[PDB]
Amino acid sequence: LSTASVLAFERKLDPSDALMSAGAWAQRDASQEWPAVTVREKSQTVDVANLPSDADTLKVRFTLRVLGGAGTPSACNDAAYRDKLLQTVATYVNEQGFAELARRYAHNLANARFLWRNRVGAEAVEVRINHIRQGEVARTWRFDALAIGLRDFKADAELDALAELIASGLSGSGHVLLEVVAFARIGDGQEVFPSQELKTLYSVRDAAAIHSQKIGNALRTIDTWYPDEDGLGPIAVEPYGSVTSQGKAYRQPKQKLDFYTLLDNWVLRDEAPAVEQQHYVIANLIRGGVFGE
Amino acid sequence: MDHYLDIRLRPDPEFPPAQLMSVLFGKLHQALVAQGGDRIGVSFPDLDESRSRLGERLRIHASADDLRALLARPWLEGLRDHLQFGEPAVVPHPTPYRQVSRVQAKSNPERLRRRLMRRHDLSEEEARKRIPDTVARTLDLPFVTLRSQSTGQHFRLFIRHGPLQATAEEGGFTCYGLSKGGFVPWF
Repeated sequence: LSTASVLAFERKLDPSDALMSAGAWAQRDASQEWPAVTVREKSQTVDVANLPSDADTLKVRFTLRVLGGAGTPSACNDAAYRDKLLQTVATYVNEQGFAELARRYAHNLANARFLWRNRVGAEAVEVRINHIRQGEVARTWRFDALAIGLRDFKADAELDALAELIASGLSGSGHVLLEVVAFARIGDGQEVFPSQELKTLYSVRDAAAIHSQKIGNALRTIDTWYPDEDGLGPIAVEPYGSVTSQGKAYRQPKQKLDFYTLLDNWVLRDEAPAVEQQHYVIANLIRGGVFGE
Repeated sequence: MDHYLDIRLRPDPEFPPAQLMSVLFGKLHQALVAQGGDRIGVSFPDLDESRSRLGERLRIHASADDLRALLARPWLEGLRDHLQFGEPAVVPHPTPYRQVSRVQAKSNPERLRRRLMRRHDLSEEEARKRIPDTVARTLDLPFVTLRSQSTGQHFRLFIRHGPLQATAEEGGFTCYGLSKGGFVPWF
């Protein structure tokens, strides 16, 4: 028994492209006709997006689909390896649920980390999260995203209810669609930070926006078990868990704590790692990607 | 100035430290605009003039009441997850002194063209022959990248630390913290 030559997992937790709009504070519950942030050009010619001079609140909106079935690959050569991996994820699920992982994902949903440079320097940010069962709303969460810190994973009753909903979605016990709206208080005429293309800015049709993979990278920023340090905080879950900014790679394969060696020890040789590393590798299986030769 | 405060940039995966020092210097400029005064200076004790780096430290010099005031203001709201604080204490003895100067250049010829054609009513060619394209000055100084609020423009500001002296003299400071005659203790 060895690993399969092709192996591919579809991503779970599909985010949408986060659209940007602008308005004034305390119109936050009337934020349905708010005009969108228009990208304009100015003098080298650079495209920048600013809030209008009568608006201090940037509203970003996206949707998130929690689907489930995180253990089954989308493509696999070997059948015995596939059955071994499926029963391994089955014993992981029977040991503990998705509760730690959904708790961390609900934390990253709670704080407005998906606002990357639009969160820094904001005086007040607020997150509204609607679980939408039918065509209408079924549950609402309201969070002060400045209260949830970017370093620690706390506990809160509304946050635990949100995490229970996300863990129910990840277990395949129900279909989860969330709508995430976030309000940021920056000021009048200030600039916003949408994603940049290959200087030009990312735009859905006459509206500034963020890439969906950017929101997805922010949402899986849960990895707090890398053996180099922990005082920096969480990072995004990656095989050879690295960051593009620092230019350095944690989970180096010289150390026995990357994703691939952990998966080969757990599935083939039945050397089950520590439970935080089990959380890490299951988070990578939720993240998806191309594994194998 | 008797009292110094060291704020350290927390090492961050989500942004490089140049961007955090950019936004920290910008909110420092906005806070010094909001307080006014000219007896408030800055220094960067993690200098490295070989690779022209600004390091990870920011040392603000003033009195005791100014620093204990600047702790409790909303210029630290929204940033305190991304940086660590120190304690406002006395500068030890003995220390040298040096300056923090803003050193720009006329590295854009086109602004000099606009100046020479707006004051003299020249042509494009007379302005081109008067000042050539070799006027662009190169700099090996560390820089901070800030933007503007009302009429928004993003620019790099070069910081130059002057020569180490043995005594300091009187002098003011701008809203950027830069030296206008007053020197900061280097340690």
